[PDB]
Amino acid sequence: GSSGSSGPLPPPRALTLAAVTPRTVHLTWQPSAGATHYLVRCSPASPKGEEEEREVQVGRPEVLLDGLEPGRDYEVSVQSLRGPEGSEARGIRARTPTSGPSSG
Repeated sequence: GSSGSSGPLPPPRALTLAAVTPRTVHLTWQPSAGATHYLVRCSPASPKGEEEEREVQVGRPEVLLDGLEPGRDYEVSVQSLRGPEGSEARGIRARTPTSGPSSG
């Protein structure tokens, strides 16, 4: 629990998947105390791919990556940015099902 003081910058720990879509991925975490924004780094869990990792900044602890592939693992690391320095790196293991015809 949070003793109840404004000083340290605790990173996101309450990382949970709000919804699992084979076309998009939605995530939601707990807000940080002090930070003004969060850095979202979307990187592929597999070494296969040309396009490098994506880096965007969101104002809310909830981010949705539109345009994805079914049955593909992703790596999203969230960080509580306040200004000069941010919080520790805390990401979750993305995952999406497979739509269409299922051949065994």
